[PDB]
Amino acid sequence: MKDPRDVLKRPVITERSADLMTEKKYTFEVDVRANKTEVKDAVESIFGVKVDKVNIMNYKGKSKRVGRYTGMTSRRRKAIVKLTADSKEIEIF
Amino acid sequence: MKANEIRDLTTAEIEQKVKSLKEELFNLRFQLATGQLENTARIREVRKAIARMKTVIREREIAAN
Amino acid sequence: HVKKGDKVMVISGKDKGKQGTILAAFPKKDRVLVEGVNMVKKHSKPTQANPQGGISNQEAPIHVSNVMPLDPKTGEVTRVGYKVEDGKKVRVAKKSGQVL
RNA sequence: AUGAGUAGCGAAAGAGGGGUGAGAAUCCCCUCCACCGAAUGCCUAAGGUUUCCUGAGGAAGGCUCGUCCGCUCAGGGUUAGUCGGGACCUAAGCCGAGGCCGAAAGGCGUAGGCGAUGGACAACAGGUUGAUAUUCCUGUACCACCUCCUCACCAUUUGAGCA
RNA sequence: GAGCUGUAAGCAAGCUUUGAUCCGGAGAUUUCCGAAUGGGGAAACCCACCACUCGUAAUGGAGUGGUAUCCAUAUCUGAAUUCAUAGGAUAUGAGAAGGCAGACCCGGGGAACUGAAACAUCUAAGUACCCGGAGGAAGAGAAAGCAAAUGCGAUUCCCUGAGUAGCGGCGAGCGAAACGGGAUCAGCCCAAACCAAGAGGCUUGCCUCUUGGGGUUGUAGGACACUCUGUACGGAGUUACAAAGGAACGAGGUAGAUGAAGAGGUCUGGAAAGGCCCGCCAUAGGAGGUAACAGCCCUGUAGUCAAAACUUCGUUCUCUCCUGAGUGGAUCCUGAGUACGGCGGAACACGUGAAAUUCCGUCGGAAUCCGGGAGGACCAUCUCCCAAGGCUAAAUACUCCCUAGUGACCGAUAGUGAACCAGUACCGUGAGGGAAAGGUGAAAAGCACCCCGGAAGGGGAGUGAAAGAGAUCCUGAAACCGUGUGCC
Repeated sequence: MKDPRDVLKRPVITERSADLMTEKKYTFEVDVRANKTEVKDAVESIFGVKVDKVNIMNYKGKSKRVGRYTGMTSRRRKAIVKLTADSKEIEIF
Repeated sequence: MKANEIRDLTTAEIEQKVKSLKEELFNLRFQLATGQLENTARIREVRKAIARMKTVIREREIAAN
Repeated sequence: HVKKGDKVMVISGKDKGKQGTILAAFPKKDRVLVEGVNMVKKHSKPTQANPQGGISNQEAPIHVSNVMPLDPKTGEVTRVGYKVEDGKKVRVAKKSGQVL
């Protein structure tokens, strides 16, 4: 239980994400109940690279007004990993 | 495919079977997030297959006691 | 009481007398789409195609109770009845001894 | 509906030249002029909750106008071993195993806990984006724990450690 | 048995006759909170210990199980003290405390406004409300009864008795019971008390221990004691009367199948189910749709049939369970809290009184069948009946639900507060209060194109039976606001 592919959900592709990716940093969306250590091990196992540091952050939901109804979107958790200088680059397509 | 599921032995029905489906789902979701997937029923059919495998394994385990 | 790909005959409406084949079925609303019947002149939306397009001539659905099939033998309007169970329940004609 | 195109439009200095636009007293740029300065400056509580950044908009809201906005529609944005709180401590008060009272419901209270507005406790200078920075980047540091494999002196009541 | 991927109408990407989507029976998975139970807490969150397991050397890293308090059952361990308190570890208890249907029923507390033309006694009323227990119903039960002869025979509910007898500042008012007619049926039964055997405690002795046995016990005659009886054949059918279980048939519930007969001709209409002229079906003219009003157009109706799997009753078989009668001389008669004395209550329809009857506190307090209680104070005769131990179906009450129906009930200011994303929006610190809002057309066939305009909005052209039908789009009144004009 706690397979590593359950921690990572999907990559993040913006201008900021590519700017960071220029410097061997990669941005992911992870499960809302996973701490930095499982993120580190999961990245190590899935891709086979060397990890140096991990930084994590929490996001709240947003209010939307489609039609005459109102609601809220779901929370998010974002992680930024930094590979070492010798490690290969992860082929994020 | 349920009969073919039963035919496999227990370790084969989890090892190298519920693992390949997991990794395939991972790659599929990555491709969709990037923006190039085309066919999109693959996600649903893969998830249904995984549920099938888990249910047959659990049925075996329950019947074992 | 009738399905896709059958020869029917319209018995009521502005198109009574005409006959054709079924092209689609809508079991949810009891509407059917007979070929060559109930033509409409749809004013197509602004362009949204290679030409502009604003005049078409397509078909419109008809309530299912306004059509009913043709007897294979005599060849006219005939009520329908099931249960021959020739290995499987199969529709039969009433004003004949025939099938479908 | 009448009162009636009447009362009001909520303390304060602007003028010109460009611009953009279907449209400008009211929006952008420039130059002069004016007001606060133990604040109308900066940083940051409680409380608020996306109001923050970029591109479009001209139905409703702005006591007028509007090409503009804390308004409407789409995308983005918040990085900590050292900062504040928890894997530390207790005050007033509160809860309370057994226990003592009381037609019932309940009231009080010992051992034991919870509870900051207080006590303990390791990091500083500079740079950078349209939106974060003792957190990101570059330099020099400190603190607790382990020996994965180590290294040098130095091993059993011939006592190291021990509150 | 042919299409399908919910509202939801775009849009891609897919699946199914190798039978999808869909309907019913049985299974599996089931994040976090909540009685919430490892500890804490501002419900939706933090922090642990012990066993294994993953990963490096550890940490915090990660996964799967266990760990609340109280009550019963065994154990070993026993302070002050040579014993009992207290302490551990067991399997617990599929704990049950927790919830609800704003209904029905048992018990404990228990108002006031109001009426009496004012007001204490009375009434409101053992009502409202609070607390504790339940069950599918609860409660009540087999005479120490009614009553007055000819006597009847456990309880409960309806009709009548009857607004009668009775209580009452004799006011206002409150208000029975028995007899008679019905609904269901049960003479329903069980208890060690006198006795016996045995045991095994046990100073001789005892006194519990288990068995028999005994009470369908009152006309006071049963029982203990004393003469017969057949023990298989009857009762549970497990609903009181002991209690566990199986095996076959039948009828239902949860999904379905089949099911007669007009395109009749003709007229008007955008469209016939309508008009006129003709036919058929019926154990089927109950309903709802379809471009207008349908027994013969569609889904259906009357009749017949249906179940792998769970369930509800009924019958039978298996299967368990051992008795009832005649006779008199000591002993049990199961039941010591009865009944008093105040004193309060306390219920009785009855307000302490002429008053019987029932209960609760407090002082004293029985006899034994040649006895005891009652017949509305007592008082002698007569007549009925045996308290101080238990169990018991049916006939009655009430709907949170589910299934099928029906109304000289409503028709959008009505009917539920709510026909519409309603206990919502709003208001309040909180308990709490609480709205407004239905209709295009048969079918979107929802206005290509041209012109004015920044757009909004128009004028043409088209669809349609209708465009004065064009998005709060059926009909559309009045108040209110305007344009033109005949007479002043």
